[PDB]
Amino acid sequence: RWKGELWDTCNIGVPWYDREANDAVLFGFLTTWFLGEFLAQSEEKPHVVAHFHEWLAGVGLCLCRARRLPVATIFTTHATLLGRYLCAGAVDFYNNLENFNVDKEAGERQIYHRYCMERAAAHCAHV
Amino acid sequence: PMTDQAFVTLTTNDAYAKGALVLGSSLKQHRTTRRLVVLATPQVSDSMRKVLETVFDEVIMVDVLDSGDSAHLTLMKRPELGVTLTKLHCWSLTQYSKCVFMDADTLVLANIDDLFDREELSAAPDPGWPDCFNSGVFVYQPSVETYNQLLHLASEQGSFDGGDQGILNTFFSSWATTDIRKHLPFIYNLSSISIFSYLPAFKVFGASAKVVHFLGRVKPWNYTYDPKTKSVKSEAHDPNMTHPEFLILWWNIFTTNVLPLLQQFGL
Amino acid sequence: MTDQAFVTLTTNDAYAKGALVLGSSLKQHRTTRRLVVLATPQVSDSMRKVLETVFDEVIMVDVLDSGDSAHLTLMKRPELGVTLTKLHCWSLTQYSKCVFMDADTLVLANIDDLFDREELSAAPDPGWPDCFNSGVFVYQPSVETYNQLLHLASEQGSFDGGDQGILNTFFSSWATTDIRKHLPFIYNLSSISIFSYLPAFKVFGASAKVVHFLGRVKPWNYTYDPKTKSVKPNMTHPEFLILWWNIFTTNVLPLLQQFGL
Amino acid sequence: GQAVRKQLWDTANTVKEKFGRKLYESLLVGSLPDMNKMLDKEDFTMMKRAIFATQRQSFPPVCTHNMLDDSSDPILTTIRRIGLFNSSADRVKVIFHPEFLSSTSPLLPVDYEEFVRGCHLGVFPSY
Amino acid sequence: VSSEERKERWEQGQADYMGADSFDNIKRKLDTYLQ
Repeated sequence: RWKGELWDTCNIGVPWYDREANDAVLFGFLTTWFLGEFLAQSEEKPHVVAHFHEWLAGVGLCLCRARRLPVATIFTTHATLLGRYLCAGAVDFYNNLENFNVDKEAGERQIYHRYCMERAAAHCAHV
Repeated sequence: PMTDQAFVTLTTNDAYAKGALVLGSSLKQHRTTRRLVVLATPQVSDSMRKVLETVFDEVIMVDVLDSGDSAHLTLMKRPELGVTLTKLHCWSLTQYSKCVFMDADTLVLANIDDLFDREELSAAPDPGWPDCFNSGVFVYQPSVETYNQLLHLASEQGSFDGGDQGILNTFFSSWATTDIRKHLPFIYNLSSISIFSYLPAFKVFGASAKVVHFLGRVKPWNYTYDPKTKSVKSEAHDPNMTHPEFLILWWNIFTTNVLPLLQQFGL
Repeated sequence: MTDQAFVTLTTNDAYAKGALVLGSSLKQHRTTRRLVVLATPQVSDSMRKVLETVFDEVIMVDVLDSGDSAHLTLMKRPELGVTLTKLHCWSLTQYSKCVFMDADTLVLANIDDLFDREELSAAPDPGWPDCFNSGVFVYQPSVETYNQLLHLASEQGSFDGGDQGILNTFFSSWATTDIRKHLPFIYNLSSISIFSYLPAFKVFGASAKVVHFLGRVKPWNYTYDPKTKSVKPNMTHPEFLILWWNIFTTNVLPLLQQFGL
Repeated sequence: GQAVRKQLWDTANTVKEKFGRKLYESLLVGSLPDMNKMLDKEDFTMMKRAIFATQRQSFPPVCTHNMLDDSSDPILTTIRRIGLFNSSADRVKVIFHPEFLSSTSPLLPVDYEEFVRGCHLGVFPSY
Repeated sequence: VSSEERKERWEQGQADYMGADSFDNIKRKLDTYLQ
């Protein structure tokens, strides 16, 4: 239902095995619901600012912008998900930054869903 | 989010990895809030240990042959207890304040996060001697002290059954008499031999089963599953197959949520 | 201790030999309590006279008699004759507390300790360890309790189809309420548990206080050779059965020949 | 158990000292301490953790020492049979210390004479 | 096509990273909603 909705909205799916992503979809959907409900039930505040501070909170940002809710969304990546795996995992992560096909690398590490969520949140955020 | 608490399980080979994969999946299906930490011996292949790495949060590695291992000296005294000493490393997991250990030949049928309510060595009355605790499912609390005491007992007096159940029963003898809250309902660790040996009770209290424990020589992974018929290789009477759901629910979970993970990682 | 009794049920001459051995074993371990068999009409007159040499009271119970309290229930549940007979143990209101013991049990040490425990304190059953093996149970006689048990017998009967089933349904509190109501399995050591999990009988077998011969072959049925106290099964320790046969030969055959047979 | 007692005592000391300072400071100004304001948020967390450590549903053990041979022990077998399992309901609590009381020992670090002096009564039904 | 089937593909962990499930395709769905 929540996961189902996410697929229709953001064309993104989360594997059954991942706990963190599964937990994030629950968290994200609930946060989107909470703030949307707050705005609807309260007198409309044109300014409400939601600051998402990690990749797994970013599911909420994806949904918020997609549901066309008026709350301003800031998404902050305290670390790049692909970056951690690519460093050490690859021989020369830093210099070949531009060269790397991110999609291929992300898929190869079975981390693709998490990457897609992080990238989606980045694109989604106004700032 | 409950980073403090875990279900633990032990895989000593690839065979018992398939068991752990099913157990782990079943805990996920019934939506545990708690981390599933397996323990793998060196014997589990690299390819299998990536699958166990996907489903289970932390595949903490316990090897009792390495001379750096805490149990290695004990193993040299008791070379027959390798598996047991590996299992007892569950007590070393001091990153967790409380855990539920579950053997890899168990399967979860409903949410059992309420097991975490129970305190140290709360385990189901064992079928057979009902004064011993089936060490298949036991709430327990990690501790270096407890672990060292268990190793001491292993060296000094060993185990009556030469197994985890014996070493744990001797150390936690208090369970039998001290408190009834430490007794877990049999439905939390339902040995199938109970469904076979005493079918009438199962008929009445079986519906409420929360965990099934596949006992006997022929483990769930060993069976043959024809998905087209959805029917397991039917032997002559086998305790597991007294109930054609508990094992069917093992095989289905495997096929649905593991063969995919297995194929991806090359098994 | 006129107030307290071990009770036991004999439904035939076969289970009279069992009761004779149980009774003898309680005497050997010097109980201060009364020994009170319950006998169905089926026990021969000559066997009742043997029973009188061991038991303080031989109390006749006939559920086929229309005067019997359980007779109406029997007509509803004709398959539960034995069970309804056993449940008459609760009618023995002359006693404030009793230990019921099936006639296929044998006492290995003094168990007047059982009288410490309260109503329905019974050993966990091998197999479903949430049901109380009704081989050995401490109970307090009561007409009310008895009538409630008959009601349950009529309404739902027994899941097991035996006394264990109906007692378990009524005294469901046992599994969870109190750990004092869990008798140590030593007080009711079903041999099957020794056989199934022998490693444990080895370490905690020595302390056995009561052995319960739950098997296809009953202790009286087993073949016995007095020459070396030998027997021709779940009876992994044949020692317990040897102690049955010896007690029989020493302290019953005399009381047997004396009154017939 | 002994460690938790130590922790609670140490915590009570820390809170006590802080109360001491705040009381002394409050008295110096000429005002009776405003009781609610005496305890800071920092201590409320320390004390909350302390009361979390105390929480147990399991009865305290009947012996103080882990016994190398437990099942054989006559005292323990009898305690179990007698029914004294230190249950909440029980008015009689049995604590078996199988080592000669010593200054070196962490628990009850009193020698035999001092322990004897502390007890109300000594029961020696010698045969 | 294989649309709903694609959710299932993600569910069992096997996604078409190179092709249909590429972020660019996801980006187009995201693009439906402007900044």
